Amino acid sequence: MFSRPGLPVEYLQVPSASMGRDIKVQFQGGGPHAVYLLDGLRAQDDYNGWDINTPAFEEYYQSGLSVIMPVGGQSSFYTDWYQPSQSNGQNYTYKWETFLTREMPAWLQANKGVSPTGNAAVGLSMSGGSALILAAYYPQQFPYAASLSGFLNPSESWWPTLIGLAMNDSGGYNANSMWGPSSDPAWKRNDPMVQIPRLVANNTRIWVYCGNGTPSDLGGDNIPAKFLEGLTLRTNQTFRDTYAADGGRNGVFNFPPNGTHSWPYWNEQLVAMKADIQHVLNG
Repeated sequence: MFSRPGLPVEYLQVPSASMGRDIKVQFQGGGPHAVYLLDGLRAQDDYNGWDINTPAFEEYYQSGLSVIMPVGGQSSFYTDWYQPSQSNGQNYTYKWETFLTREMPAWLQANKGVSPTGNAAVGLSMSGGSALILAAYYPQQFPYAASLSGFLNPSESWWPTLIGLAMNDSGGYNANSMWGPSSDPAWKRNDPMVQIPRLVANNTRIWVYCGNGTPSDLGGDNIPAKFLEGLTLRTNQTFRDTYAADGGRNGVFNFPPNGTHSWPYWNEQLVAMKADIQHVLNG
């Protein structure tokens, strides 16, 4: 982990009444407002990917912002599922939106003094869209959201299938148990592209990054993974175009040709957005 000695990183056990279990949370206090760092598709139950692969905590130490790294939620898309993943034996239903928007913030407010409002949600790949959705539906809690190499049009064309494939490949989770068949409204409800009107209306400050190239931490190798990576960039470009078309004016769109879908670049983006977050959240 990059949470080396000196950094006041705590490991909290936060009860989730909705999921009937305790959720581990890596936390670094540094102010009433916090940056929620969401993990990727293969989120582990011991440490958040951000701490494993980047010096995120150190980079935000003394930034005037607390850093919250929830642990776990493999292939959960940080959303509330319809039912336990049907196939891999999950014995409970993922309710990560409920955890992130109600249970965890309530806990941190009562015990740490972290404000449940005026925070930033930052996600990458799997959680890229999650961050924008959290901000779309919970503007008070998240006036700021960043998506790094996110899947921003999950309900469109190949996306439901690609997402289902990724989830199955990551812990054997079932996308159908999450948002039902692709025709289910849950897919559009959790589609950043479809929810752009919300982001515009709430004047959400959005930071959207997308690299390009394969292989990467996004995947790569074979033709299917290559298609996914290519679709990811194109969809991010369409998201930017649609956001603009819909009246959006508070976004930062970073599409550097040499940017990659990797922790080094996602970390670079996290650092680059620090000043932006500080100004928006503590300005």
